[PDB]
Amino acid sequence: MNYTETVAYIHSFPRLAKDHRRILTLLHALGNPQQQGRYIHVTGTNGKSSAANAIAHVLEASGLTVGLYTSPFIMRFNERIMIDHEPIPDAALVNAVAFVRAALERLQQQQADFNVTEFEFITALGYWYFRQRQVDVAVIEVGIGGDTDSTNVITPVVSVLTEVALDHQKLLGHTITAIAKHKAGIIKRGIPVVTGNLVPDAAAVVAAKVATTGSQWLRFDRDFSVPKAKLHGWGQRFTYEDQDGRISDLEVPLVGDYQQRNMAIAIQTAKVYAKQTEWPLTPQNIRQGLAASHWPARLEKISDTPLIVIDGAHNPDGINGLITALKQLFSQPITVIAGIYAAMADRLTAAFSTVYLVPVPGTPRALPRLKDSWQEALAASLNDVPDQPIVITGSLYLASAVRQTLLG
Repeated sequence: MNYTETVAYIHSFPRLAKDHRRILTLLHALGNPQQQGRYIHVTGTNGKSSAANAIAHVLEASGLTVGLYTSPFIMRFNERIMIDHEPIPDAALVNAVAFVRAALERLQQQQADFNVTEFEFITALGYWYFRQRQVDVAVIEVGIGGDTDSTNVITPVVSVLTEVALDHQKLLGHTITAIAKHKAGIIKRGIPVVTGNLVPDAAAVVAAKVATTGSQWLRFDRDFSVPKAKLHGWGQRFTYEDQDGRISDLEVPLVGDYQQRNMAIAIQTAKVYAKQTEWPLTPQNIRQGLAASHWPARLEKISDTPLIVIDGAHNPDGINGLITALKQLFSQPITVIAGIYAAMADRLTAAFSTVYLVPVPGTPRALPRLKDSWQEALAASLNDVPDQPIVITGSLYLASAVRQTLLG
């Protein structure tokens, strides 16, 4: 197969009953790559990808070759599997798919109805690839939950649980407790866990879990915190504090109050990793990693003149926090192009001068200022008020579509 056929092959896999027996069968065929090397395992309802990316950036700065298995914000497949933030090259992906396919075919020869899910195939490929390339550590983001996730076939150096919230209600459960219990599944015996300042129900689950595992638990706003933080350019200046002291006036080109938490989680986790592996990590490394970090489609200013911002804010509270973020960035009238119901559009028209409502591209258009597409809304705003800034937001698929179009 070529690259195109290879990606299509990956997307062709069936969705099957949800234990890890299927993926473990495949990983066995691949020489159990998941049993070798080192891992940082990351889960949470929000902030999981943010934390994982930052952790990788920091460890990379410190001189480690770091694998990163993530949900990308660019919509190209290769972006899910990175080494030092370089996506797996097309040719490497072709060869890796071919190798895992051969394993799979060998298994289906001994067990006629053996198969895996798409996520299972990709996860097995990722673990294998990271071992092939001999990364020092792989930062592994859970797909969903933790407990029953395909990624949960490793013993990490440290586990991370950013936060537990309603969002992922569909699969995990109807309560904070039920969802927390799934997430807590990535906490392992004697292995430290770094968490956000969890809501009471989730904190109670983690406390009980760590009581059984004997894990050191480092908790945001208990063991580590961000005592100082403010807007500084298109990003923030902040101070990190933990049991070892302070790292003063760090900078991250990332806006959002909740990003302070994610970045502190990342710093703490990197520090734990380094300590557990006897590896040097300095304040300069941390500073550089955060300074060099890239955040596609997170209040990303992709153009200066005209001023165009793309953002993947989606959660009906990541949009009320988008409003407050935008108010911190801008004092002057702006246009908002929102690819999104009712309350959200009223919340936006009330906060901002001009608000255009558009379809999310590559999504079934349902039955609901209004414009036929983001391009038309953008063309309208630029025609009418060329110097007025434009923010495109409300979706993950829109921000990616806009990015691909305006940046290469």
